[PDB]
Amino acid sequence: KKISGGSVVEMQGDEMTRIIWELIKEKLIFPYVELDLHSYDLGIENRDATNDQVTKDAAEAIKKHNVGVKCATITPDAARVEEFKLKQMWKSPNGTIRNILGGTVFREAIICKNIPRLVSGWVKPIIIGHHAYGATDFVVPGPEITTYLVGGVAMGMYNQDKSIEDFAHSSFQMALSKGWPLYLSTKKYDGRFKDIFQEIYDKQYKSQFAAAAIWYEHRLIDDMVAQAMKSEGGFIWACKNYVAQGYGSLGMMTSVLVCPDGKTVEAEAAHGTVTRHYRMYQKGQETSTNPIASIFAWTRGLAHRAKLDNNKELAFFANALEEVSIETIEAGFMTKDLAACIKGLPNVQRSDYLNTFEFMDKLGENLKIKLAQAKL
Amino acid sequence: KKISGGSVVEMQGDEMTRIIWELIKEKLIFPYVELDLHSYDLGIENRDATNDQVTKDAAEAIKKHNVGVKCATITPDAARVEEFKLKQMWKSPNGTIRNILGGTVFREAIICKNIPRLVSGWVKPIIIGHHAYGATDFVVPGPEITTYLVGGVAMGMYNQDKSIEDFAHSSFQMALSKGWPLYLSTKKYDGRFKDIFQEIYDKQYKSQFAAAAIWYEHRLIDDMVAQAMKSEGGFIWACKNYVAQGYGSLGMMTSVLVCPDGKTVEAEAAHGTVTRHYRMYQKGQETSTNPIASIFAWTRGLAHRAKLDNNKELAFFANALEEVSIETIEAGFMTKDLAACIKGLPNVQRSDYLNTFEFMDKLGENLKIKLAQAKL
Ligand SMILES: *OP(=O)(O)O[C@@H]1[C@H](O)[C@@H](COP(=O)(O)OP(=O)(O)OC[C@H]2O[C@@H](N3C=CCC(C(N)=O)=C3)[C@H](O)[C@@H]2O)O[C@H]1n1cnc2c(N)ncnc21
Ligand SMILES: *OP(=O)(O)O[C@@H]1[C@H](O)[C@@H](COP(=O)(O)OP(=O)(O)OC[C@H]2O[C@@H](N3C=CCC(C(N)=O)=C3)[C@H](O)[C@@H]2O)O[C@H]1n1cnc2c(N)ncnc21
Ligand SMILES: O=C(O)C[C@H]1CCN(c2ccc(C(=O)N[C@@H]3[C@@H]4C[C@@H]5C[C@H]3C[C@@](O)(C5)C4)c(SC3CCCCC3)n2)C1
Ligand SMILES: O=C(O)C[C@H]1CCN(c2ccc(C(=O)N[C@@H]3[C@@H]4C[C@@H]5C[C@H]3C[C@@](O)(C5)C4)c(SC3CCCCC3)n2)C1
Repeated sequence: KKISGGSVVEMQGDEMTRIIWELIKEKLIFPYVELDLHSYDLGIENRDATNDQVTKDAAEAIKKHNVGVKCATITPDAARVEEFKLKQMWKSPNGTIRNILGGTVFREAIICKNIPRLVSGWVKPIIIGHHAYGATDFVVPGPEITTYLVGGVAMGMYNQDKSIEDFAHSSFQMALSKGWPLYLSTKKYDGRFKDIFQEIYDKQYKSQFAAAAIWYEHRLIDDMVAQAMKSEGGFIWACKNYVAQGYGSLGMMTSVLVCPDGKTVEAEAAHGTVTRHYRMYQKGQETSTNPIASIFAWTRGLAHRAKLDNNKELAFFANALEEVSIETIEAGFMTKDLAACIKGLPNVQRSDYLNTFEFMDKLGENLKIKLAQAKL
Repeated sequence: KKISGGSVVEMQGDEMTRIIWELIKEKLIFPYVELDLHSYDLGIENRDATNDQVTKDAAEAIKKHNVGVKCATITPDAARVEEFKLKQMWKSPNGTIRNILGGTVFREAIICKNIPRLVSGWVKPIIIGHHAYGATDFVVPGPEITTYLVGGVAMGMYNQDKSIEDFAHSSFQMALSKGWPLYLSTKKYDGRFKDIFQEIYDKQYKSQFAAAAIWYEHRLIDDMVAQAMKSEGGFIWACKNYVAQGYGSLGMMTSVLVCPDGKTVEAEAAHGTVTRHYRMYQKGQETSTNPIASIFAWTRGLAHRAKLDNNKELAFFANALEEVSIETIEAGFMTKDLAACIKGLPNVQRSDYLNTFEFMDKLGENLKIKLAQAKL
């Protein structure tokens, strides 16, 4: 009999990540877990038909059930307005959900031994989160802020303390959850971030970090980058300042929005819908899309659900699926992007990787085997 | 007979870098070059005695003679106010000179084959410059900028176009001088930097870069860092945003303030006075201070002087001194910081490095040999 999963808020996406989403739901989750799934179709067509209301409804559902799992959606531009005949250029769903829930988005890459990383010395995962908004910029033609005194360009921003307290609480809750030490990086206004972090830490998180064998320290980003390059990793990085690019493969990058209460979490893939692979999929050409980010979104969601419900079966299942993914990649079975991470894209042959459906089938067989091995 | 050097503005410093400054002047420069040296003693005692006027006078002298060579000075704090009984906590001389002259400071590390760098893939020098100021920050107790609308913390900044044009001109003049491609990194207000750089480039620097076999491109800093880590180097990096730390040894780091006109240049060591080594020097203990940054400040100053005067002898001499330094370090003779860069500080023995005066004597012998080898 399947595990009793619980209440999970599902958010369906677009294009290739939508295909991968249904594949993961049918091959890795539903055959073994029975969920109270609150499905919200965040497709661009459904978003346009409901005037982007389904995104608000889904965010409220995450606020109610404390667990959300999101697929990659389309942030529309003008070309997207033409492609789907949209009634408007809708806002980013991630920004709407992040604004309704609050908290902080944390990104982490999945580590495999045979997949080279940006720095060889890195051994343990490095989780990175940034302070979101939730600032006025105008141009001065020719020759104050209230009252202080400030052609060219003038911009003035205001940041409430509530956002600093939410960022601090989210960082501390994340560090307590993962069990890694927390480091804050900054660069007069920045003098308040350090004092608020230190006060909330000393008053509400000192004995918790001490019991968790972790700690919190403050750094300058100039020191944080250099020290991070010459370290083994294994830490949470709260970055200040005011997607990704080329720091590894995007199929291994995962994202988790964490609310300051420490109970509401949204997991999703850090990459996008992977549009090019979807264009090759529509014409019927062979694709090789990496499903690790979405799978780990599901396993992070089920993991936090198990933590909230104290469901040991669900936690063991999510951890088991993560282990199946990492072990499958380490055994030599991977998509084309990882083989390109190993041998380099020019030297990549067809025998060096599996396509999308072959890799999903491999993960299905290996997950079935590992779950069958749990016979005590 | 000595070379006719020309007019050079000298700025004497403090403590260990002052000792090294006199050593370099007596061992590597004066025996071979006859300079119209406009010496300005920027010592903390002389700065305090003249109410920091000697810094202004020196900066004006650099503005007149287009060439400046500066030693490391002391930026005083409270402890420095007590140490020298200062009449005031004087401002940074580098900021005063940089404000009087304008331009942009560019930092570059000296490369040696046996001295490991932060990334193994780096082969060619990476020069990095930032946009200086030359912004109001206040606290809001409880519940606009003119007129646009903006407890907490509020800050408002204003940046004229003249600073953007000076930063652009200085970056283009630097890229033309060194012969490396220029890359600008940014992150609404930032939309003007790109347009000003592109306009000044297309109207005043296109055929110059084309003739110099270089080019200019715009990047996002998120892409600039990742792409820079997976490149061989050899470029100028104009960084926007709004000393060093641990990106190598500070004894190999050099700084050059470049005015937008492309004719006025100030060279100095990127590191500070190295106070600890001076404390070991006062007690009579053996020290091992790296003189490469100050030597390369002198050779950069003499190099720009030779370029302004079309003095081929002076340029050949400065380049010869740089070659003597790099070749001497590559031959196995170095200070303790470089030996620590090789074998690691715990595994560093006394036989792995030379002290300060031994290294200066070695550079004297090798420079004498190379200059004697120039017998055609
Ligand atoms: O072919 P190759 O592997 O070189 O290139 C692929 C892929 O094309 C590229 C990035 O694709 P991407 O979807 O990550 O980003 P992009 O296509 O520019 O944006 C497309 C689409 O995604 C929406 N986003 C963006 C970010 C997150 C997000 C969300 N809702 O959470 C939505 C944008 O709005 C836009 O409409 O890199 C290669 N790539 C990326 N990921 C890959 C995987 N998993 N497997 C293989 N290659 C992958
Ligand atoms: O002993 P070890 O090699 O580990 O440490 C030395 C040195 O102590 C340390 C940095 O010394 P520093 O002078 O670079 O920076 P610091 O001592 O913190 O500041 C001292 C003094 O310098 C003035 N500055 C600062 C920056 C530039 C500057 C200027 N006017 O241009 C002035 C400050 O105001 C302050 O009063 O790192 C090691 N180190 C640095 N440089 C070394 C060399 N050349 N050789 C060997 N070790 C060196
Ligand atoms: O030539 C050498 O071998 C030594 C040089 C090479 C690199 N270097 C410095 C010297 C100084 C710096 C440096 O100051 N980095 C800062 C920049 C870039 C980012 C990190 C820091 C804060 C920030 O706000 C963002 C501004 C750097 S940044 C480095 C570039 C390469 C990729 C990682 C980030 N690099 C000194
Ligand atoms: O776990 C892995 O193997 C993949 C992770 C590890 C590193 N990583 C990312 C993923 C994303 C980023 C990243 O977004 N870097 C930006 C930060 C830090 C600085 C560079 C960029 C602009 C900036 O303003 C300054 C803000 C980074 S920064 C990197 C950290 C390590 C030293 C060099 C600079 N790193 C993805």
